[PDB]
Amino acid sequence: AMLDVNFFDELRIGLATAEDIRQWSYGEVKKPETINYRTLKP
Amino acid sequence: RMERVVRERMTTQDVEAITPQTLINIRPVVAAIKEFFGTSQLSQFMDQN
Amino acid sequence: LRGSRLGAVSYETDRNHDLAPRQIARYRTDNGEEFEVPFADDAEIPGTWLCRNGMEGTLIEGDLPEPKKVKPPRTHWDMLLERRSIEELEELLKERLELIRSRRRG
Amino acid sequence: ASADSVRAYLKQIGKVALLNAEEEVELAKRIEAGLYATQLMTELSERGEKLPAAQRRDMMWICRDGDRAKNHLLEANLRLVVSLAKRYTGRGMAFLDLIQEGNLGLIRAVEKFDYTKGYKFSTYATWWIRQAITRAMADQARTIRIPVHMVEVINKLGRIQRELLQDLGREPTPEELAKEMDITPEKVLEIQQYAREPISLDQTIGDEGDSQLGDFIEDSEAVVAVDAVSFTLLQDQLQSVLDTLSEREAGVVRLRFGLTDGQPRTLDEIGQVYGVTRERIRQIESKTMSKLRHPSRSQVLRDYL
Amino acid sequence: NLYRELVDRYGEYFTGAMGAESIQKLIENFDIDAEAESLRDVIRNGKGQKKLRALKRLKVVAAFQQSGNSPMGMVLDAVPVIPPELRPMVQLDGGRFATSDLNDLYRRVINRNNRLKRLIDLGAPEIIVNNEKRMLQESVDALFDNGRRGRPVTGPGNRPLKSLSDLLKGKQGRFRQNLLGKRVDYSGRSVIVVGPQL
Amino acid sequence: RMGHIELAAPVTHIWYFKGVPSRLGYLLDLAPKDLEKIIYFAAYVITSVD
Repeated sequence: AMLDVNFFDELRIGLATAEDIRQWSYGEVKKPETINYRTLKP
Repeated sequence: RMERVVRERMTTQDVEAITPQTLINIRPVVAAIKEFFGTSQLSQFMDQN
Repeated sequence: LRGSRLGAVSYETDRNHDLAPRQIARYRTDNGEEFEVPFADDAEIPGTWLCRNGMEGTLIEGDLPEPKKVKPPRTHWDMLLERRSIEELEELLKERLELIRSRRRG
Repeated sequence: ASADSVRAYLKQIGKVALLNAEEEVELAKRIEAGLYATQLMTELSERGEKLPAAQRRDMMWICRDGDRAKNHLLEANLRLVVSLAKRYTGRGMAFLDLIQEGNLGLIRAVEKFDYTKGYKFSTYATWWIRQAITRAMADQARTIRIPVHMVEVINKLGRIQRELLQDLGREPTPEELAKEMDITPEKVLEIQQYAREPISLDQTIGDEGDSQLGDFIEDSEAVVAVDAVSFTLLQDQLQSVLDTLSEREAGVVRLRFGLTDGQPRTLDEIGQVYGVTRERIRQIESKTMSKLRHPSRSQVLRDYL
Repeated sequence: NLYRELVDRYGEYFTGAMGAESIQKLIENFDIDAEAESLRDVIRNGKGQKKLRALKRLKVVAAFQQSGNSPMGMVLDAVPVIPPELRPMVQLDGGRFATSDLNDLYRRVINRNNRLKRLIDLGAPEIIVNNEKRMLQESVDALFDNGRRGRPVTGPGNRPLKSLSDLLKGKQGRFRQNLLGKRVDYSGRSVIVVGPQL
Repeated sequence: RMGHIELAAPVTHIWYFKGVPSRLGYLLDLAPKDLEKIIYFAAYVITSVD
């Protein structure tokens, strides 16, 4: 998870709903910008 | 490639004004020879031990 | 080749005890979801905030400090109205009006 | 297959018949009449009128007919968009994205428009569509976004260097290009440095497709293992040595160099929390430093530096 | 054209749409239960090709029924973005930056989504909006796999890009590579000689 | 930490649709080529009727 251990006992795949997606994200990217051209900061 | 470029430019260029100096682009030949001698499978460093 | 993502690294123990106390602030989004934003104590808490969802969210605490609306993007109406006058579009409107109503009465 | 969305689009836009200045005048008049009609409907909607049925119905007809004419003209000139956009492919953006941005420029050209000047639509629109395609190709082409003024001067440098490469035969020098463009050589160099295209970490550096550049890049920021443990040992040794100092001395050193919270306290704060004058703090500071410079407690910590 | 004439003369009595939202609705109005019972009936009483076609369909439908996963996962609304470090922008000394080619694909999708939003606000004719929705779909498909559903999306040197799938497929995916062998620290090698004394 | 993108219109996958066999194609009972005309904006669809 966010915090992990060596007690992992079941890896369960399954399609993800968008309801699960906008609760994973810690934000939202909206601009196609990588890094400033002059100062080289995000 | 040179011929292609030469003829395209010739068609665009106005007549009674142009010359092979203004037609020939020598970039393609240089590029080809360079990409051959460098960056090719069949031009290897002479192994000289 | 040797490269590295432009950045820096620190080597200090992550003391979990002696820190600067935080203060969780609530920021309701337009849909109404709550997104916790930990702030320090001596810290001017903003009324609005860009939340985790990505839409603007206001404090759950009652502030409502003015929407601060901006001027509208130039519209097609704006780009038309300058070159042409209202009364000038009037005659054209009446021409189309008579055209369509002549179709109607027919 | 028919997977080429280029075809899926061209065969679509080849449908609507192409128009002329006659139909253009009629269309523009209809569009303008409709926009005026909806403006007045909005005006009379507010605080306004219980409209007559025939009048209201047919002015709504005009309002919708204006949009019909607008869309008709847009469909008519999609072909023109393609004809103008074909010339900016082979580099940067892809053809389809360029067509969409040119379409946006065309919406702008038809929006911000006039017909009383008595000019065919393409004359004016061509300018807008070319501008829109160029704007897009400037902004949303290079990964690291470089703004448009810088982009235009980049293109001017590229043209000058290329043309003078052919003219001179030899590649131009930074001062030759600086004098030509009436700029400074360091600016020539800066622009050239900004023309560098980020290589891809995804490239088969080996002949067979197994060796990638990303697998040979030492990250010169990683934990050095020995450096971290060495820093821990330094912390311990320094703590012991400082504990050799007297209580006042240990306190002044720790506060002066922020060993207790990471905040470096200065002389006035230290004198305030001890209730003395800053001159006394500075004297205790100098005395303690000199004491630590003594080889007894110094040579232990020399190696860390 | 027929659809237009049908709507504007019969605007009531039905709803009909085009594209990913209409199929969202289709899945919304799809009942796995009833379809599954019908498929059981077919495989139980049908014969020949119908029974087998029901079988393969019967498989995936019950698969969704037993997972209780509501196939909506096929219509992908809000799309998640992989963490920045897994797609590094390393700067090789000299200023030459190094993308990871997932940056470029993500940028394509984001550009097309922004432009689609813009066109929707303007109210462009159905041609442009539908073309841009098509391009969104195409680029999302490209990012989740490049080379499927058409020719590969390429770049410099006409090299195909590296969609997320090409990081998790074939021989160069994680699932057939560094999850097999790992360079290890505290290691060395050397040429060997015979010791008839040990 | 991950992000997300709030799309302005819905979109579909490429794995559960085009990959043989079309899982969606079975699901909604349509052939793959037929759906490749519905989810790439080249054919309408009636959603309900009385």
